[PDB]
Amino acid sequence: NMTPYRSPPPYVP
Amino acid sequence: PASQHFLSTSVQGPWERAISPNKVPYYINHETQTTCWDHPKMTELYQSLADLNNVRFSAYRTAMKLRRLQKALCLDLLSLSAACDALDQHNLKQNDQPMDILQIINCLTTIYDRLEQEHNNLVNVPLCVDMCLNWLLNVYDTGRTGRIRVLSFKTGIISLCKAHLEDKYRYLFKQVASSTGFCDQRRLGLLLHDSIQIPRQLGEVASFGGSNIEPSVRSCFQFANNKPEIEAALFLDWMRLEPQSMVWLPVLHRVAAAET
Repeated sequence: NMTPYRSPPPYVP
Repeated sequence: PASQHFLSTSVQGPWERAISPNKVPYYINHETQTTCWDHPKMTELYQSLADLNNVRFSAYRTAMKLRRLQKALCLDLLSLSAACDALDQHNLKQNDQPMDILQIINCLTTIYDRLEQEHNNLVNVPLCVDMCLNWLLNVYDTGRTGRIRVLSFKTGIISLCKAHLEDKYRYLFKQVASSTGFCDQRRLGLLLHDSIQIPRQLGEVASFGGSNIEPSVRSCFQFANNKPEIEAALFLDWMRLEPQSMVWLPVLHRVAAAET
């Protein structure tokens, strides 16, 4: 619960 | 994590499979310079489900999307017997307990290896494992904590396997009922809550009574004349009414029998 969605690690060249 | 050697071949071209420091797989696209939790082939399958948005009856629309997903995962090749053999061999029997990404991957690899030795080029193991892991985390681990309950994993795999409908119902009820075959409201709520995540993940939960399954539990018990516990037979009889929270399942079977 809370933070049922979060982004994956950001793109790194 | 060792499984990376194995599953990194599930993706090619400009995609690259990577692992977050929390042990959760994610996908890098070097061409577009983005990252996504979903496997590119899972994304492609989901985009395609919009070609079913014309279907008028919601239970049928949902079943056809699930049928397409079932076939993309090769779960239409999986008997209840073989699914149980894999669950058994991986000691997945405390249903209230968590399984992490590696236990999901291991159990799925046993399933898909066996399917692959039984079917000719229908099953690309690494691809199936990764895509079925992706579906199961989208259904049951939306915030990517890296774990799901054993009952959830059984609900997903059994709901989409090729067993007869009543065998699925019996199996699923047995997973929540007590050791003497009895189900009270809390226990039934356990099953309906795991089951309803399936259509909820396709964005169709509003045609299945919503994401709160308590009203369906109460409806089942009122149907059972308000008795404190129910047994498998009564649950099968209630399912013969195609309760709204679960009607996508029987319809899935009708879609499959209708051929496609």
